[PDB]
Amino acid sequence: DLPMPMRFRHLKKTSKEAVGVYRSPIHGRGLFCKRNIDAGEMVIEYAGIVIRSILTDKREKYYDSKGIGCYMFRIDDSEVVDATMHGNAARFINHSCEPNCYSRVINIDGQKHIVIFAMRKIYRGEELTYDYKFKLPCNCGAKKCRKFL
Ligand SMILES: Nc1ncnc2c1ncn2[C@@H]1O[C@H](CN(CC[C@H](N)C(=O)O)CC2CN(CCC(c3ccccc3)c3ccccc3)C2)[C@@H](O)[C@H]1O
Ligand SMILES: [Zn+2]
Repeated sequence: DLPMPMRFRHLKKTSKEAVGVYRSPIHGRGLFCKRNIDAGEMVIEYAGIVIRSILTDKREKYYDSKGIGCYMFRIDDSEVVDATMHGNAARFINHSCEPNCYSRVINIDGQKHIVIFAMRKIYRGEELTYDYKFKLPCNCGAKKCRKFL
């Protein structure tokens, strides 16, 4: 309804009251909603630093050697968002084969942002999930589960 830049300009405050991080039955911790989220709604930005894809291997190797969890979102074959040090709650979003959210790379005022949108109405208590771009067995539990990430 509202143009994309107008919708993006409001998020930090609204995501603080709309979502929370708790233990997930899918894997480790996940992002869950604290209030009902309308279909199409901008939920949260996957916050972090945009880096070149070639740099990920050494960055992940650095984090792993320090026993620090590595949180990255692959934009595509050339860019990645590193949420390890400068991330927010969106870094805990788990994968699902019947997701209720989807990721989009939006470019507002010359700057790229990965934003998460609701695919359907999401009800309080539900875990927020998106289909990861990509091996590892899937634990989403959906009827139509692809069984791998
Ligand atoms: N549908 C799914 N089915 C099966 N597995 C799934 C599904 N969706 C997501 N995952 C898993 O989550 C990963 C994505 N993840 C999403 C958030 C994650 N739930 C979390 O809690 O961090 C962010 C990455 C996980 N890492 C941190 C790990 C953390 C840890 C390890 C084991 C147990 C608990 C926690 C760790 C912490 C400190 C130091 C070292 C490691 C970043 C996928 O790569 C996959 O492994
Ligand atoms: Zn699945």
